[PDB]
Amino acid sequence: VRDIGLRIQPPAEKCDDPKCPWHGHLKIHGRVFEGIVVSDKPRKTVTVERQYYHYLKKYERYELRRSRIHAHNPPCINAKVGDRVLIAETRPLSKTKHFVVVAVLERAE
Amino acid sequence: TLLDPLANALSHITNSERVGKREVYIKPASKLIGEVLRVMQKYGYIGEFEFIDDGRAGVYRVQLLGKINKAGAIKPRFPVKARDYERWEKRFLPAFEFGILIVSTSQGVMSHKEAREKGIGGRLIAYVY
Amino acid sequence: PGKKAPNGEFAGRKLKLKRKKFRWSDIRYKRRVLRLKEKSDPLEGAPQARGIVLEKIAVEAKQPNSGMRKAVRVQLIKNGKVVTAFCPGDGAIKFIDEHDEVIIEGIGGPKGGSMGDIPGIRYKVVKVNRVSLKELVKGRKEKPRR
Amino acid sequence: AIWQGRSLRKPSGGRIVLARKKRKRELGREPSNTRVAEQDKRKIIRTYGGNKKVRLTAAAYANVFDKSGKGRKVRIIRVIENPANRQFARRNIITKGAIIETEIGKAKVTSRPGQDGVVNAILLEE
Amino acid sequence: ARKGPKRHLKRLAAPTSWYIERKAYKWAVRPRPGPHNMRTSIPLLYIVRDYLGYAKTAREARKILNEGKFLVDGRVRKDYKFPVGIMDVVSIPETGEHYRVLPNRIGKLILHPISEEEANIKPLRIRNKRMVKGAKIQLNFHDGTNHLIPLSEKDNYFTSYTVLMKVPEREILEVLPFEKGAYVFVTQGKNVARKGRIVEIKKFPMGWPDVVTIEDEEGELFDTLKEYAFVVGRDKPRISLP
RNA sequence: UAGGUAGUUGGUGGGGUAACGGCCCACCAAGCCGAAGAUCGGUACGGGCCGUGAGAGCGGGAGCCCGGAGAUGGACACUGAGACACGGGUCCAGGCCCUACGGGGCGCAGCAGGCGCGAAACCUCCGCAAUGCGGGAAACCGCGACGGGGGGACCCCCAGU
Ligand SMILES: [Mg+2]
Ligand SMILES: [Mg+2]
Ligand SMILES: [Mg+2]
Ligand SMILES: [Zn+2]
Repeated sequence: VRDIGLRIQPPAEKCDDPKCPWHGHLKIHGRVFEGIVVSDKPRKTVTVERQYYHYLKKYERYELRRSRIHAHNPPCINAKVGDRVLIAETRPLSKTKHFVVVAVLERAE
Repeated sequence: TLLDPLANALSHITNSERVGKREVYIKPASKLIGEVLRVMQKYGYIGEFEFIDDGRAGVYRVQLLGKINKAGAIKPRFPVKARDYERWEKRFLPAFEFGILIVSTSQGVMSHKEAREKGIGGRLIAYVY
Repeated sequence: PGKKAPNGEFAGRKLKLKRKKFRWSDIRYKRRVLRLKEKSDPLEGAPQARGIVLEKIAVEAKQPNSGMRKAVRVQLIKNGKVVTAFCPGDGAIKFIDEHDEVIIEGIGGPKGGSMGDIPGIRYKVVKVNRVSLKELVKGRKEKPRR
Repeated sequence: AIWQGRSLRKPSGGRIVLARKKRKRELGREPSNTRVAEQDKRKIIRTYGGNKKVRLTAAAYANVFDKSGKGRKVRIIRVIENPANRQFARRNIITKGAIIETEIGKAKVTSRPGQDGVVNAILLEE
Repeated sequence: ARKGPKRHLKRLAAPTSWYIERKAYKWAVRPRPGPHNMRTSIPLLYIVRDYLGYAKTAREARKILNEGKFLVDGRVRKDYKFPVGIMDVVSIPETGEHYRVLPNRIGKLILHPISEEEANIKPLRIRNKRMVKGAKIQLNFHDGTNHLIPLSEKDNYFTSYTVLMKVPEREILEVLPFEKGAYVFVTQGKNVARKGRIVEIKKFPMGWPDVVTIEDEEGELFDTLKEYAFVVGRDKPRISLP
């Protein structure tokens, strides 16, 4: 079984395109995040959301924050809305796609 | 509605002992409530206590000694580093060792005087003096 | 009234918003952030200014008082405005003549406004023809240009 | 004056006011449309840092290839079905996906002529 | 910093391993490109004039430089912008003294004096390894200097090893392997200039570098990065480290 | 100041670049931001830091160092490792200067000095001996950078009558 430098398990199918890190000619290098999908309307792209807490200092309380990014969605792991995904960083793929989906966790619920 | 069974207890205690009573009943009884009674006892603020079961979450009988000035809950439950205690002891207590400040450290519930001996921190839940 | 509104642990955003919302019911802050003093101020954020006097006048004092305070009309140079300025001292008005250049400061009252029984005046004369007025009033120096 | 810098419109739809001017290191050049002719012409450019770029402008031969690695320098006739642009196969513009019709069959171009200054192809099967 | 490269340097914004007085004057020397990098090396003038004191102004330090008096790594250097760096052997052959450049215990550079029969070898760490035309092996060293080895000894020279070469000639002798049991001397970081033996090596995925755990003489386990540990001898060091 | 976007968001095949990219092009779709403030207006060079307060905080970011941008306003190219170049080149707009009336030129937000504006800010000085930079095999040569003085109730420290 092939690894790419993440110590995780590959997908159970084979792809076509060359913009896939598992089966093609793409290289991943950088940050490694984790979120849940909020749309996949256009072709081969998703939108992933993650949440964190900001700590104000004058009032000493917390505050909820978000971050929405866009990721390439190779045809061997095509992710729908409402499921956890691991995403990695690589070169610019379009005007606003700079990440790629590598593994899907918890499909349905 | 009901949101905090620990605050109700501590306000009940400081309201009762201010008019001269010698026994109270802490009705909804967690085990956090019992754990804080345990450390209010070792420092000599209350007498002896027992857990009575009534079919619905149980009650607590506690006898007072008339030995406390004020008790209450530190509500928002701020966290503290193991070297930043005096900043809070100067805000709640009246002199440089007057009374205890109860801390919910990762090894149970204890007063800040025993947290500084191990050098740990946690959430502040209450204070008695 | 209850306790106080957002005393939660994860309610930082609403607490900051309530403060920023009610800070605008102030007057020292709204007036400092919107910059309302400039845009309506004949001197334009200066401590002093210079003008050329048009006519000499006399004002009546307040109610529990009596007497006439002497003043002049100054026509500024950086703007072109016309203000009313007060000549402090015993016999000073006999040293101010028309077609003279005068220097102008504030009069130092509450909030920057006016002071005492001269209620509408808010500037005072300090220099005449590049020669201080305080001197001229008490001898000690002579007035150039006639 | 072909500036290849940033864009002037945020992904949300608001406009951007440029803060500087155009740097000389961001510019672009003209597309070198390769034609078919009876003699191939090519020029040489000096590039950023002093390098060079050979630039083909008219095409005569093809360098067609095979499955056993056997090339042959044969000349081309015309282009058919360039998927890049809709009206290239008519004007005989060779870009990179072009289907070249050599004198020994068909072939598909696998090199960039305007960048290398050669035409290479694989012997397309029927 | 607009149209081209920088050419001057300020006393305020100088590298903080130099032993210079930062308020006495305005300009410092902009070091020429050369062997080591800029956070681990020092121009050649600040050794002739400030450290050793053989000159008082620069005009009389640039007169003894271009007379063939200073021998940095066995060879004569003449310009005042040459960078001198870690594990170099500066040597004045007329007066008869030798030195070694090393990092301090707080991070600055010194001139620890060494013997004469030891002023002849220099340690070198292996940074990379590649294959060049003719199928040979090129070893790239820690101060950007190279060496070629056949394709039959590609089994003795993995990276992070250490090689001991005669200075003005560069003939290899006595490679030192990297493993558990060897003697290391730290170069940068927060454990600067501490010695010891190796206990462990730990590896991480996805880009991050790996760490090394060390044990010194009195007995204390600390750790550093793996490429900060400079292997100098196995079980007993070879360099007269201070 | 409630809706904004139509190369705008994405895909397939390409051109161009030192290089990835709707950065440009030919086709196929209908995506993309937004009451957790999008869009449009207002003001503003960003930071290390600085003033004030017992602290929580409130106010400022001229001078020293580090990044960005500009050379009367707007467009554009040649040479080079690097520029679309403050003391290098074209064109337009807006000022001024020399001319034998045919033609030529110039733009101190470099250092002193001048006018105008204003309540508001200095000498048309001496030197390459020191720190550094460019050139040279080297001794050296140049530098209003830097170094030395002149003018001024600029801020601190130590004294006199
Ligand atoms: Mg593409
Ligand atoms: Mg501005
Ligand atoms: Mg002044
Ligand atoms: Zn795949």
